[PDB]
Amino acid sequence: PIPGVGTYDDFHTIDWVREKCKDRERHRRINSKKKESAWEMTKSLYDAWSGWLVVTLTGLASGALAGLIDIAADWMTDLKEGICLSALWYNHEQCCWCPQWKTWAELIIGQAEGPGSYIMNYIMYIFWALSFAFLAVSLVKVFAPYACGSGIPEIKTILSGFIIRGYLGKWTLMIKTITLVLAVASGLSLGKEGPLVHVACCCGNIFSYLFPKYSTNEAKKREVLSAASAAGVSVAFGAPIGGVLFSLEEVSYYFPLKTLWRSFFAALVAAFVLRSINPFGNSRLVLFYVEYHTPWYLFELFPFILLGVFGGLWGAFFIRANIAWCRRRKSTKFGKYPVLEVIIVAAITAVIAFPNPYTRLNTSELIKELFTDCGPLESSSLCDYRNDMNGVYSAIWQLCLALIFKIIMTVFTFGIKVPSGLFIPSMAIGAIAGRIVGIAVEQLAYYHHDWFIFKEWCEVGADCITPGLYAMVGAAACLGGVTRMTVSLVVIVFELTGGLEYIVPLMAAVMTSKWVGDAFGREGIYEAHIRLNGYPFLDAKEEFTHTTLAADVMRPRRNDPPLAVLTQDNMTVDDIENMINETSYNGFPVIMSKESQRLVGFALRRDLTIAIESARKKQEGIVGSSRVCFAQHSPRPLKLRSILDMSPFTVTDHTPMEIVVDIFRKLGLRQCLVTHNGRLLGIITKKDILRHMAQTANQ
Amino acid sequence: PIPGVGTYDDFHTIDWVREKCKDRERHRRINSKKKESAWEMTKSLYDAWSGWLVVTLTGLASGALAGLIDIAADWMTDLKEGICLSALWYNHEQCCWCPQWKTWAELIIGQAEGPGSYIMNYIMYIFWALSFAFLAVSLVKVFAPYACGSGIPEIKTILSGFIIRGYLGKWTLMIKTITLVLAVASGLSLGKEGPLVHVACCCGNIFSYLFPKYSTNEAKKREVLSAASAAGVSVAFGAPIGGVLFSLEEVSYYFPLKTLWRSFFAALVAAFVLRSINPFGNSRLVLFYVEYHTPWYLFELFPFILLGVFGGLWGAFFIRANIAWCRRRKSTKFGKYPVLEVIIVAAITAVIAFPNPYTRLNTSELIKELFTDCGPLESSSLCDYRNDMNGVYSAIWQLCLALIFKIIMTVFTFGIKVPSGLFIPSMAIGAIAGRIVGIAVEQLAYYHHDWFIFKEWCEVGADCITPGLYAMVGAAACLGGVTRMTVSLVVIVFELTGGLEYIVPLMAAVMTSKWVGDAFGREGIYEAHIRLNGYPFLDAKEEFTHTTLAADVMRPRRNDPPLAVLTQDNMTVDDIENMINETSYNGFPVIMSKESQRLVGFALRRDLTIAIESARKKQEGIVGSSRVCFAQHSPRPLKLRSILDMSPFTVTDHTPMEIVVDIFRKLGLRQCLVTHNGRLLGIITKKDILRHMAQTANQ
Ligand SMILES: CC(C)CCC[C@@H](C)[C@H]1CC[C@H]2[C@@H]3CC=C4C[C@@H](O)CC[C@]4(C)[C@H]3CC[C@]12C
Ligand SMILES: CC(C)CCC[C@@H](C)[C@H]1CC[C@H]2[C@@H]3CC=C4C[C@@H](O)CC[C@]4(C)[C@H]3CC[C@]12C
Ligand SMILES: CC(C)CCC[C@@H](C)[C@H]1CC[C@H]2[C@@H]3CC=C4C[C@@H](O)CC[C@]4(C)[C@H]3CC[C@]12C
Ligand SMILES: CC(C)CCC[C@@H](C)[C@H]1CC[C@H]2[C@@H]3CC=C4C[C@@H](O)CC[C@]4(C)[C@H]3CC[C@]12C
Ligand SMILES: [Cl-]
Ligand SMILES: [Cl-]
Ligand SMILES: [Cl-]
Ligand SMILES: [Cl-]
Repeated sequence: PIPGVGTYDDFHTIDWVREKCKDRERHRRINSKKKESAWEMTKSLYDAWSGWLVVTLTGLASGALAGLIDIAADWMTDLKEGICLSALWYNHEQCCWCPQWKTWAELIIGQAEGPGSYIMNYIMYIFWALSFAFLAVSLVKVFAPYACGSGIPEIKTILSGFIIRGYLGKWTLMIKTITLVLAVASGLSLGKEGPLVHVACCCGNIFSYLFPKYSTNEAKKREVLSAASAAGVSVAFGAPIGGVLFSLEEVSYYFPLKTLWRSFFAALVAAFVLRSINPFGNSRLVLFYVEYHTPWYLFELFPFILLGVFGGLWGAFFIRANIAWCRRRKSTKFGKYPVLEVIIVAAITAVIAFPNPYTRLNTSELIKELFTDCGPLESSSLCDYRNDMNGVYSAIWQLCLALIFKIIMTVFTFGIKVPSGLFIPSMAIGAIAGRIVGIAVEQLAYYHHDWFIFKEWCEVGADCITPGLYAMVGAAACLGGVTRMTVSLVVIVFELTGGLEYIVPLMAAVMTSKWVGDAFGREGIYEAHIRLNGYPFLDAKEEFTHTTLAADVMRPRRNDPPLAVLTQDNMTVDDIENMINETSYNGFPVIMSKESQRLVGFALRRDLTIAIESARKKQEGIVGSSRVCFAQHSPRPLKLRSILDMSPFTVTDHTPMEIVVDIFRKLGLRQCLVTHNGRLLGIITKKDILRHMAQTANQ
Repeated sequence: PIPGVGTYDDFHTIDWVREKCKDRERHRRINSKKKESAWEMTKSLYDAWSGWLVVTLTGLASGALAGLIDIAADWMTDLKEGICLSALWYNHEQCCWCPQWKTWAELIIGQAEGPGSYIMNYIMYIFWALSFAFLAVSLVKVFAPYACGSGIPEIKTILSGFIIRGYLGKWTLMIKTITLVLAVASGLSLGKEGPLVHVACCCGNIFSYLFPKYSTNEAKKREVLSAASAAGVSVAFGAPIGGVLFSLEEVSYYFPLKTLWRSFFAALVAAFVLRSINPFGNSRLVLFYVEYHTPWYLFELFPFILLGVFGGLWGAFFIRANIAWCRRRKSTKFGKYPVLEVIIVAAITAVIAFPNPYTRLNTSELIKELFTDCGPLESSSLCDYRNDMNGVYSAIWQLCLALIFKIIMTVFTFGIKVPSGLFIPSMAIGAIAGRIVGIAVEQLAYYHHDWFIFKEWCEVGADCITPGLYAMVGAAACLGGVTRMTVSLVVIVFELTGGLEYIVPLMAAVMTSKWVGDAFGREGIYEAHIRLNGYPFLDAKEEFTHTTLAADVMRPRRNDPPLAVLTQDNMTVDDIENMINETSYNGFPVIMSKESQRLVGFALRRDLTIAIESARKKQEGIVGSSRVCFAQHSPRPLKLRSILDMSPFTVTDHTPMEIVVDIFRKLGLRQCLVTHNGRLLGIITKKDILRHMAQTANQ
């Protein structure tokens, strides 16, 4: 057809059936081309390998970017505490891997220990946090506004067919890559693991621009984006299987069979890239590499389930809190000052985090410490009480304070105009809760070994209880409660920790949290953010009442004027242009005759206008007076049959709306023409269905 | 409607849309019921938990049955070599865990070592193999003919909507459980891992009857069956994640999001049940628990890729060979003697297996030995050469003979009328090939360490090459080549071996095999067997030519007589009964009037006859003369509007058949009514689509 036909405007959903049709047509054209010449055969071979090439490129880019982001974030976070003068590039761990590393008090005051030294370290920590937060927020605001947030909700919307031009562009990729490091260094209650999914998706789109097959077709690009998201999760947690599971379960609306293996290969490639730079570019959580000698016991499930509950409860709170706060940001005036809000939040976070050791420590390092088990070699404060008796109260008090601080700050941190992730904060909260619960259980076992359960399961005076396992279970429970992921979450946690023996516990806790979350609402944080942003997302959970019928959702209805229709013949180009300008319809039905109202096809408004303009430019005399004939082949009438869709999806008025919604979800229909007695009556658009579902939810 | 309405006959596909509609109606009824009484609330709570209960029951039963089958198979297989008189229940390993265990030569001849002892052991081995094979085949033939084969192809067909009454019944479960042990003990080239999926599916189907929700609805039962298949794979390989991946990728036509977590929970429950009885009921492959000290090196990929190629090639051969042989069994007279064929095949297998040590050893134990690495503690013959220099030729010769014997015997073993699995033979062939390749690579490294690759990657005089990893890679490659599974296979292998370091190699090899297999055909062994059996399976790969249109596939066509249709009114019950008897159509369209040909609905033949008979019994005077009115409410006309489907799926004649196939696959439509100019013209049934695809394939 005319060039530009089939293209989609910004902020508009795609029609998956049409995309598959163009993909099939292009495949047929290439199949016929091969026989023509050997160069055509080579081009077809390249096209067949285009999927492998694009997924490999996306995985390589995701791994490299994840490594660079990890290294830069670690160095910048260590920069707050001090500086390694001997090796400026080296961070605190590398500097001491110490006299070379000097705290800011040593740099300025000259005294490593003292009230003035502590005060100066406090001010410098706050100043560095503020500087990093301000730089991040300014960079997002100036260059790439889309770089803010995790991006998982927008990726979910896009993979459902939605289009957000510039979200996965080069500008967003670069700005998000820099701002993730800046925000993580700032000490805000956020993580970079989730946003790596968006980073990988941006890389995948950029590489898809290279291959004509994926660039031309939106559905193919969305499969590439699903593979990219799998690779992003893999690099985030070193969980390629977990990444594939997340892609299938969370972000991929449609997950064909081949896309599974493509995503797995991309994730493995990205993980291998990270491993090649190991351990420089691998987060210490990704390199947890720790095991618990004592196998988990059946009675320990009861605490784990409890943790599960807590997780769910916390999620039920967080989804209710953050959303509300976010809604206020969208409704109140404080959302008009993103830079000021970010700076203030960073200031409060640093101010309350510096006094407490756990909060001051970087969140990923705190999660690592909590997951690590206690032992004679370990000198962590958490184990001090175990060394003292076998102060527990002081450690528990500090851990509870850190838990409360993290819980309160994550609500006000998620949603701000900087790249923020919820995975790391949720894992930290759950890990602190699990560490507290495990410490309590160990103390109960040691003090009350006379109990038959403790005596039978654990030998008298034996450290059967491992706080690290409890912390891992709590982190998984909190993540399940907030995100509502069930299997992908468990596999990701297992791959991050490497402990298969603890698969059964984790799952259990996760499920409990999920169920508890479902008690207060079946919508996850990502889904809630999708709804808050107003994106056109249709989900399987959403459903219509049985009484609802297609006639109810028909666009023309009663109050609205008669729906715009196009006669096949006897219509001028000026008439089509006037109809295009008058109405904002995604497309117009085309009928045999005005009186007959017999559906002939459905011509997209964009395609109609593009074809009319291209014909005007190509052929002289088309001043709008010439007629347009949608039928198959002086006036020189314009032919618009090519743009016309000859087999639009048709449903009856008496059809239940549940079947219509199922058709829309399975086939990804942009619109469906409701016809009565063989004649056109109305159109039900995905926008209309989404509007009706939103109205039902608001009720 | 009338009782029995909506039920499906045997060997008939189900309509997923209708199943979902009845599920929604039942859910609405229960939702309204809860408010009526507290007992209704408790019933609704039970119904909501019915999925968890059914999946838990399926997992428990699958784990218990897998453990029992493993124990019985191990004991029976050891029975062939000899007997433990001191403890008859104990097998060879348990007896020596030796003087207590006595070979049949000791029992009869009285001499443990001697030419007569070897001869007698040979005869007793053959006799036990024949006895077990005869008992297995007779048990399948007499009680449960469906117990034969792996059952994965039939489960694939069933999960696509097909109905095979009795396949998942109690008789099949019991007979298959006994016959799997009998066949595995017989020494035939088959495994019990794959068939365990069918066992789990039978357990799930049996348990579904307890819960009304799953028993009443076929689609719900099929989700339970998907969870059951995941649990079966989990027990087979101790790979719950691999089990879920297999369920999603191989057997589940539709995999809703909730079914993912349900399958994961069922698999974990079954694996935990196996672990509780550990190590008695766990196959030694499931308890491989072995690691390779030397990490895999990049150059070792080149052998692995080579192994991949071999795998694919072997698969391409096997699918072409076995199918052909299987086809001969269906076409020739030797398929009329299943007992004789089974006995003869067992005789040849035992005769050629006894002389060679690897073949005589049980296939699972041979796979374990091949996967295990060589070391000073190990006394295996495979490592003898390594001890001698560091006879290799003798070990390689024996391994090659075992490879050829297994490859030839698996072709004639798969498809016989006994429970047989392809997973274990495929892994055995691949493991033997990988062990040979790894031995060759190690010998090259030791002899030619001067090579820059070997010297750089491996220190001079260092055993960097690990034959166990090569054997694992070869097993994965062969399994990928024959089954064509990509991600589930890799995850299953990883969980079976427990080595996450070797995910990248495995995948690589698997990929190569798949690609190589795709060079000789894109249909796997299960798909090829589905096609051979003639089951009505529609796959995404199958597609129609662009020129094909709905009118081409319309049932009435030209030569065929006018399609049967039912007038809404003015028709007698005798007329409907006569139409039912005359035609074998799944259902009849109902129209406003004969002349108008305006589609009103679609009434299933089964529903029509059931409603007519039930009305005749319920109401007197219905002797066939009374008229039937399909319209909404002395003659006392019968009302058949309830059975009538008021919103049948309708498509246009000029529609491309590719869109029709996509609609059928996504929505699982039993039939689609092709209407032209608002009037009914024909029907395209899933049977018609499958027939057209089969015709295209035959060409
Ligand atoms: C267009 C995009 C996909 C290209 C991205 C290429 C990236 C992944 C490349 C560029 C430079 C590469 C690195 C260059 C050097 C080394 C040192 C070597 O001992 C291990 C691999 C390692 C660490 C490479 C890893 C992969 C790497 C980071
Ligand atoms: C926002 C981020 C990217 C900016 C990072 C810049 C950092 C590394 C810069 C900014 C200010 C710098 C310090 C400024 C002054 C001095 C005193 C000198 O005698 C030693 C180096 C030292 C202590 C510098 C170390 C590096 C430093 C901390
Ligand atoms: C209706 C179906 C699902 C019920 C199946 C129940 C099965 C799974 C039950 C019945 C008997 C049970 C066993 C009974 C005793 C023991 C010993 C204990 O130290 C470990 C668990 C173990 C080994 C149990 C495992 C589970 C088991 C095998
Ligand atoms: C098909 C399968 C299930 C049948 C299993 C039955 C097996 C275990 C039976 C059949 C024949 C039996 C043997 C027959 C005779 C004797 C001699 C006696 O002095 C010791 C026991 C011994 C050696 C028996 C051991 C058990 C035995 C091997
Ligand atoms: Cl994160
Ligand atoms: Cl996130
Ligand atoms: Cl098997
Ligand atoms: Cl099998």
